[PDB]
Amino acid sequence: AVTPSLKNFLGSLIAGATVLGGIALAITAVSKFDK
Amino acid sequence: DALWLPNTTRPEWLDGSLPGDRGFDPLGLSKPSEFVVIGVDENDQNAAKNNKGSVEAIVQATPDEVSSENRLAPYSEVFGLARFRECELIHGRWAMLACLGALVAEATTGVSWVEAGKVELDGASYAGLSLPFSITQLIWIEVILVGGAEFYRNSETNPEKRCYPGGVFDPLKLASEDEERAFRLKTAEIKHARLAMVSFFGYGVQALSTGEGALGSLAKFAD
Amino acid sequence: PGLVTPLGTLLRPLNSEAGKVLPGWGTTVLMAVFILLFAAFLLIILEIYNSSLILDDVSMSWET
Amino acid sequence: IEFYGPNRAKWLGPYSENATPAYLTGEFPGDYGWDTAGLSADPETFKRYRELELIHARWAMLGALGCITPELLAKSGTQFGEAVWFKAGAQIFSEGGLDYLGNPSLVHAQNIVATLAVQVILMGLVEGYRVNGGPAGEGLDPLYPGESFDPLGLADDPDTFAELKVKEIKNGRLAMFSMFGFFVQAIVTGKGPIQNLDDHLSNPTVNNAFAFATKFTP
Amino acid sequence: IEFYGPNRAKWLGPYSENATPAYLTGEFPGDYGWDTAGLSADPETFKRYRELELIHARWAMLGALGCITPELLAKSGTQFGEAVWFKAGAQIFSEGGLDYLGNPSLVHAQNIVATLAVQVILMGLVEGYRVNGGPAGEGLDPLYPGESFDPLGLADDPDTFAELKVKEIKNGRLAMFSMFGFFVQAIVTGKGPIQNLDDHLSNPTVNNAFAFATKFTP
Ligand code: CHL
Ligand code: CHL
Ligand code: CHL
Ligand code: CHL
Ligand code: CLA
Ligand code: CLA
Ligand code: CLA
Ligand SMILES: CC1=C[C@H](O)CC(C)(C)[C@H]1/C=C/C(C)=C/C=C/C(C)=C/C=C/C=C(C)/C=C/C=C(C)/C=C/C1=C(C)C[C@H](O)CC1(C)C
Ligand SMILES: CC1=C[C@H](O)CC(C)(C)[C@H]1/C=C/C(C)=C/C=C/C(C)=C/C=C/C=C(C)/C=C/C=C(C)/C=C/C1=C(C)C[C@H](O)CC1(C)C
Repeated sequence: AVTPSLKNFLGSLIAGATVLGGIALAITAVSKFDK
Repeated sequence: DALWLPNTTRPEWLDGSLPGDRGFDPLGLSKPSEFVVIGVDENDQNAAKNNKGSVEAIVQATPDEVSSENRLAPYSEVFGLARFRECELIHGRWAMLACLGALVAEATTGVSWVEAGKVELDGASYAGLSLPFSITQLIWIEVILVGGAEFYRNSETNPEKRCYPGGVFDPLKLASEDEERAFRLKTAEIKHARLAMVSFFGYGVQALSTGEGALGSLAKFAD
Repeated sequence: PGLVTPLGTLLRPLNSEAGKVLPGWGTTVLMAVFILLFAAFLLIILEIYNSSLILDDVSMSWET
Repeated sequence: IEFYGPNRAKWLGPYSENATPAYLTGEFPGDYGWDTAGLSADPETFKRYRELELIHARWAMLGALGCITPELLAKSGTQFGEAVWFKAGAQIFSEGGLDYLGNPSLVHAQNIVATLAVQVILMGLVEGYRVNGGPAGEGLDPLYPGESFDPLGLADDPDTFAELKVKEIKNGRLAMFSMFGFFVQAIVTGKGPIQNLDDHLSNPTVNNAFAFATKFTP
Repeated sequence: IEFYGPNRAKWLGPYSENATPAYLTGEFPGDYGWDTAGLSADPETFKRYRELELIHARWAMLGALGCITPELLAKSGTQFGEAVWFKAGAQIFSEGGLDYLGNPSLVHAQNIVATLAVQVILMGLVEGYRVNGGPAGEGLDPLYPGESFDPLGLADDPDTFAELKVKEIKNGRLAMFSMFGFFVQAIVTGKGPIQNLDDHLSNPTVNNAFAFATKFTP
């Protein structure tokens, strides 16, 4: 019983996790590169 | 020989001297790990330049599981075998009594352990014999008697005898003065306790799954 | 050498554990998991209350 | 009648198949020397093919018996809804999910992608354990572990152990042959195999296999 | 080097059976060790498998991007008539031939068998060049030539060039996996892939893949 509001909602909880993961990977890609 | 993981990496602080010892720590909650002690900061605001805590100051306070006399927190630490054995044994004995009592009450009366309170606050019918009490007096008598029992069981200072007391009163038949016989009886009791705790957890999950009786669930199961 | 009460004898092991704190990380990552779940919970109830997230059993009609 | 040494019984018979593929003379169960392609001249590759044949046999026994059993139960004394191993997949989308054992009081499972995700996680963990051991005993044999996997201890005598090896791989080759039979008749008859057995018992000679021979006509 | 050597990132992580098959221990990019079948026990055969895999990867990149492109162009700013790679083949037979970009101001070739003949001639010449080594660079390596047909030539620093080797192989395996996905979707749904992505975004929990799971039944 998923409405279209919840349908387009859960992609945002996906997308914010992808943004924070991109932040963390941008940290790891240059931080442990330099050190 | 008969571990939960049969011939794998054993935990260091589990050997087999305890009866139900099968080398079971993925979490390591019984670890002998120390505790880094940080002193108090300079909380004297009479003078200038107060400071903060002290990093790697003390020798980190080698943890001990010796039972003290203080009625509030006797063992002085929680993470240890000298508390966890007693907690497992007491939870297992209450779970054995409760799991037997729910089945016997459902078999005799026909009312679940869930719905027993709704049929026993209006009438105190132990198998339909109409006891004279009421709920307030039941709570008073229950609290004062079980409280006296618990304040008398905490008074024992032997860390062995806080779960394995022995003597004359509780071992009525003296069948635990032997070495290997009592070891076999303890390692049987702990397995029956581990079964009963998991099955009362199953009773709770069946109660969460829209009502049960441990045979009312079977009446649902009937086909 | 202060003042002694029976409550002063009772409550002392509660005021005994001064500084026994863990080295390493401890339960920090699990704490972070609970914090993220709590933030998602607040986001859920906020969008329900704003009705940017329409559900089935939620009426929002000022009527029940 | 010994299945080992130089005197193993060939698949042919008294024709001992002169000029054998010479890279196997006994020493392993199931050896008949039937290597016509000869894909395993290298012994490491040959060991890998032993591993792969063993794992496929031990899957194929369960894949056989799970496809036999519920049709027998539904014909004998129960009802399962869609008791045929074709429509066992489509049982989920039918009414309200898959009711196991034909009972609408037990499992009653939906959310097929969640079931698949649970299956992926569980099978990945048990295969990652299966390859290099870890728990469940030290990783000791990629072929025949049997430390806790033989909890009755039938690996005591090595001669009887080799006998059980030979019985194991004979029965495994039979199961792997039978499952390919199921997969071919799955396309051919579109029916249950016990129904096919009853149809053969009805018509042993006039509807046996060649009635279903004019299907794939372009 | 973390990417390849004694401590390469093996293909199953902690459960990656950390004692490789001894016929390969690093020495080449893209090496994890996933030859469980053992089909490359001989080093010359293993060299042939690299020779085949790198060429399939380098065709798989262009085969991926050529199918990603035209529906994105049709969404953004163009139209092609039939902008879908399914019916792109019949566009020469459509009305008067095919129009690249949908533009009859450029090539617009007809006589599909003559275009096939030109394709056969030019591909035979360039594949013979790739095999032996001829003009526009003499053959020195069948896989990593590196000569004046590199207008930038990033093979100067050996460590960064090995990193580029690893990146090329990883993108190649990903392109192969993607094109296998395109082929299986071409079998199943009969729809454009970006259309399939939009349909899954429209219906995630019902039109995922198991809606198209009752098709190949008897
Ligand atoms: C005495 C003579 C003797 C003969 C003739 C055979 C025969 C055979 N044995 Mg052997 N055996 C014999 C002795 C013994 N065998 C065995 C135990 C075994 C085992 C365990 C196995 C064999 C196998 C084999 C086969 C090896 C090659 C093969 O796989 O062919 C297979 C290919 C064919 C038979 C050709 C197919 C002919 C078929 C009629 C075609 C159908 C026509 C279609 C209509 C065409 C389709 C049309 C389409 C295009 C539309 C071969 C058929 C192997 C086997 O059976 O694999 C299948 C095998 O695993 N034998 C024992 C006991 C130890 C024997 C003792 O006497
Ligand atoms: C792994 C074994 C397995 C096999 C062989 C099948 C195959 C089947 N499923 Mg099934 N499933 C399997 C497991 C699972 N399925 C499902 C979920 C479903 C659903 C919802 C449905 C099916 C249906 C079907 C049928 C489709 C007919 C067909 O596509 O013809 C192709 C197959 C054949 C012609 C013969 C089969 C063997 C043949 C040699 C091909 C197999 C190739 C490879 C061995 C498979 C590749 C291995 C993988 C791991 C890479 C057929 C019985 C449909 C159905 O019910 O139809 C009535 C259907 O609706 N399945 C799940 C949960 C996600 C599974 C979990 O393991
Ligand atoms: C953490 C544990 C871990 C697990 C479980 C896996 C899992 C896997 N990795 Mg992997 N990896 C893991 C760690 C790591 N990997 C990698 C990097 C890689 C790479 C580069 C590759 C893998 C590959 C693989 C696969 C190797 C085995 C195989 O071929 O599948 C065989 C088993 C199956 C295919 C079973 C799948 C079940 C499926 C649900 C069946 C579908 C059911 C159908 C309904 C039935 C069919 C019906 C019929 C009709 C068709 C496997 C899926 C390989 C791969 O991706 O191949 C595809 C690969 O190339 N991994 C890294 C980085 C160093 C890891 C570090 O932690
Ligand atoms: C080599 C790559 C190649 C592939 C994969 C295709 C495939 C296709 N062409 Mg095509 N063509 C290809 C090259 C060429 N075509 C044409 C000329 C045409 C015409 C005129 C038409 C097609 C059409 C088609 C479609 C036929 C549907 C079908 O048969 O389903 C089977 C295929 C699948 C289900 C997917 C693939 C499954 C499998 C992985 C096949 C792969 C086979 C091998 C692994 C790869 C080949 C190896 C080579 C080196 C021998 C399909 C999209 C028709 C069309 O567009 O209809 C709408 C059509 O009218 N082609 C020319 C010029 C002569 C080509 C030269 O490069
Ligand atoms: C640090 C940067 C940052 C922050 C704080 C925000 C914050 C916000 N943005 Mg925003 N944004 C950012 C960067 C950021 N943005 C960037 C870089 C872009 C360009 C792509 C955008 C483009 C953008 C648009 C286009 C919109 C927003 C909007 C919003 C608002 C609502 C978002 C929402 O509901 O999601 C809620 C998200 C969460 C609660 C986070 C999910 C956390 C849960 C618990 C999951 C846990 C993590 C998950 C597992 C992933 C981890 C990966 C794992 C593998 C480890 C919010 C104020 C909206 C707006 O302006 O409102 C009008 C909107 O429409 N953003
Ligand atoms: C009848 C087929 C058969 C036979 C003869 C064998 C034989 C053998 N297996 Mg084996 N195996 C089989 C099927 C079989 N297996 C299947 C189907 C699986 C997958 C589950 C395995 C998985 C397996 C492993 C993982 C291991 C073996 C091992 C062994 C060897 C020693 C153990 C032994 O004596 O088993 C004798 C077996 C039998 C006599 C078969 C008895 C069949 C009973 C009577 C039927 C009961 C089935 C039951 C109804 C199923 C439902 C119950 C379920 C719901 C719980 C020997 C080669 C071990 C080994 O080689 O290491 C040393 C080992 O580690 N096998
Ligand atoms: C064009 C196909 C092709 C070929 C020839 C190779 C060749 C090779 N790969 Mg490779 N690989 C491929 C595609 C291919 N790869 C794809 C698509 C992936 C991503 C999943 C990988 C991922 C991969 C890893 C992670 C590793 C290799 C490795 C190797 C090398 C040793 C293994 C071997 O003997 O393979 C010989 C190859 C063949 C005999 C080709 C068989 C083609 C079959 C018939 C295809 C159909 C079966 C298939 C399994 C069906 C299911 C498809 C499904 C998995 C999507 C060898 C050079 C190892 C290495 O060191 O890298 C250099 C290694 O660790 N591969
Ligand atoms: C030796 C030799 C020699 C020469 O020289 C060469 C050559 C010829 C190459 C060779 C041969 C080979 C062979 C014979 C092979 C075969 C194979 C097979 C058949 C397999 C199967 C195999 C098979 C198998 C695994 C099977 C499996 C099964 C399964 C999964 C199943 C599943 C299921 C079940 C449970 C039930 C449910 O309800 C459903 C289903 C889902 C259905
Ligand atoms: C390694 C190993 C190891 C172990 O031991 C064993 C085993 C497992 C067996 C193995 C594995 C293997 C595998 C997996 C393989 C796979 C492969 C693939 C998938 C490929 C693809 C592959 C793929 C590919 C090439 C593709 C390509 C493509 C192309 C060209 C395309 C083209 C096109 C285009 C542009 C578009 C247009 O309009 C048309 C066309 C014409 C259509």
